[PDB]
Amino acid sequence: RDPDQLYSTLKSILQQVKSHQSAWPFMEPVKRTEAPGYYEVIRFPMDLKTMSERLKNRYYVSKKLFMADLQRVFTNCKEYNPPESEYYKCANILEKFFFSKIKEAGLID
Amino acid sequence: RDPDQLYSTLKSILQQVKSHQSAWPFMEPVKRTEAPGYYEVIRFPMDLKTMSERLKNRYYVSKKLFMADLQRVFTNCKEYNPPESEYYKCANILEKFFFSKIKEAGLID
Ligand SMILES: Cc1cc(=O)n(C)c2cc(NS(C)(=O)=O)ccc12
Ligand SMILES: Cc1cc(=O)n(C)c2cc(NS(C)(=O)=O)ccc12
Repeated sequence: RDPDQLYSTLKSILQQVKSHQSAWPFMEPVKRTEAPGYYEVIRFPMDLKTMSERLKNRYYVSKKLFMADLQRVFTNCKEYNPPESEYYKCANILEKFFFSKIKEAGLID
Repeated sequence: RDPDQLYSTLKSILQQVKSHQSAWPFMEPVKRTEAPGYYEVIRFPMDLKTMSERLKNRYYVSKKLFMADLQRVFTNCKEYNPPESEYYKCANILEKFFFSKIKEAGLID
């Protein structure tokens, strides 16, 4: 199906991103205990669990919307963290992986 | 000087980004001749010359608008190019630099 081909492709892509070694910082909403003041600085939090739910809730009706949420995961991380932190490093490694999977899927608007 | 402090800060930041060694791929619009199918995949092209113009035209009335344009330069490049390409490398080097200058200016809280 035309909306169900999108769903399948995104579910595949998201699952692969989630299984990647460098995804571990981004699997759930940042915990206050782990990052006090994070939620005062970061206005639009995002994480892969929230993305999983959004996907199951049929929110990702286009490539644009999926891309923006995943990209926000990376840009939040780069805004909050210093450039040579492990968190920043993971974000760029996983972003590379992300873009290779997007392209591998022939994913388009 | 409340809108003109913003202008000054942005002009400084943009100039520094433009003077950086790794900015050379992003100084003018991607040419169709030099990149096949680029404009089919990349929906919102952006570059530092267009940003210079937008700045000179008083388009950047907020930090948000400036951030989005410059971020898009990087994310366009990373979506389109393979991860070990010189273009992708430049993008991450210059993105690091960018986030350091933004933070240095107190332009993210
Ligand atoms: C400190 C910190 C920054 C950050 O950008 N992320 C994504 C984190 C993730 C963490 N893991 S978790 C269990 O809160 O999702 C812990 C600390 C950070
Ligand atoms: C193919 C290509 C990709 C890219 O991301 N950028 C920024 C380019 C820049 C180029 N230089 S220019 C002078 O056309 O803007 C040429 C090709 C590419």
